[PDB]
Amino acid sequence: DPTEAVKELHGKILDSVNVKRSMPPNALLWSLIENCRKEDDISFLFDALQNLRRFRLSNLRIHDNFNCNLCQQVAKTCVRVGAINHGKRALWKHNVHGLTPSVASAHHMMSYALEHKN
RNA sequence: AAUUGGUUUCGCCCGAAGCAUCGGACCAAUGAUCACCCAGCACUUCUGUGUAACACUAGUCACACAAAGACUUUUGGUGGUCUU
Ligand SMILES: [Mg+2]
Repeated sequence: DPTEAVKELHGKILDSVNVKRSMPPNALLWSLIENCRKEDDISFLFDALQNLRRFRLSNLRIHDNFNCNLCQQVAKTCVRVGAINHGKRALWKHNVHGLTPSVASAHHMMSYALEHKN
């Protein structure tokens, strides 16, 4: 059901976060979010988004969340894919993925809703 | 005449488990010291993407860009050495 480009990225940084015990460089996380097409990869992106939040504090002792521009780009990834239920989770104040709510995410949701006419 | 069993002690042969002492051996971990790889805090962008004025639709600032950069410094890994 998912795509191979996001699957082979996903298992790669899961192998890095669980076996090598070093955090993966953010370039491949970004190339994971740039390659999402169908409905059935954003849950694997959420699994990665959860594992990285775990590892950043667990090993590297990093307390803050993912940053605001990353919130906008994961919002635009999910809303261009079309999963509205997964996209609206990006504005949640209490989430396991560390997605700080912002305004640009709601702007992207309202832009898609403008195009979709709901 | 011959004959059967003990019990104690001493000299030789072999050496179960064990404690002791050496020896290679970086065996398996731990500590130290080198390097190498990500990432973070400071930063600079002619880089893309959003907020807010204005200007008629372009500019100007605020941001995070991780998108790079290059000295530092830290967290975690990796690979060598300690008269091991
Ligand atoms: Mg013996």
